[PDB]
Amino acid sequence: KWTRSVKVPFPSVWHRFQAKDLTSQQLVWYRVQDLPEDRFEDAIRHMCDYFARDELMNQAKGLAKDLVAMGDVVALWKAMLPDRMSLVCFREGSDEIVGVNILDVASRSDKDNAQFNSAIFQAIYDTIEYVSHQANIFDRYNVDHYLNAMGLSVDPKYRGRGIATEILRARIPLCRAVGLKLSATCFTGPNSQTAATRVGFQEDFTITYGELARVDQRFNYPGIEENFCKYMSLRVD
Repeated sequence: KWTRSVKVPFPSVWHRFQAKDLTSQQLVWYRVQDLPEDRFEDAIRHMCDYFARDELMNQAKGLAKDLVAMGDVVALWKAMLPDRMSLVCFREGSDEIVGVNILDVASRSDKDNAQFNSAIFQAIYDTIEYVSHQANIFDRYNVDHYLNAMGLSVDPKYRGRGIATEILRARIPLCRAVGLKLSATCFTGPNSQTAATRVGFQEDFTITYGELARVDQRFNYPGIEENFCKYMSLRVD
């Protein structure tokens, strides 16, 4: 089982960038860094407040109003956080979470047969897993591990600033530091796909939610049937 070495500084700052401040025409500095343990719950809440509400698949399934499905995704995130790989964005001058990306390491031996309480999250999970399996990352790149993710959340009052892009860009030094060659992720909506593209991720596999529903009845996403679900990969180093 892959583990992050304790010799890598923690928490480390991985990336810094300038973007529009909350109000003005003025730039300000932001950073992307390791998520400190004492901000774990804050991160979880941020994920519930925004990502759960706004991301395409979740919205199409009504996830944010469903307590059992929310309990599923939160259980998952909470299992992932102790790997110490998750990333958070702060604006210089403020301790408030701007964005967060819950990350872990996918390994060749993983069965990914996770079982959840809600039909809703089981369907989301199994959909991503189907897409991941079609992506065939381990054999395609001849690797045993890659940096994966289960959601990138950005506070709406900071959107339009390129924050998602920069949070993804931070994967590059993080992977170099922990010795991973590759990150891959299922990007579920148009702007997240745009962000990943701008960082240099390549499309591994793409398929509409309509087509996914033709693959398996459970993979039904009311209202986003023509949108694409894309597995995308980035070689670092």
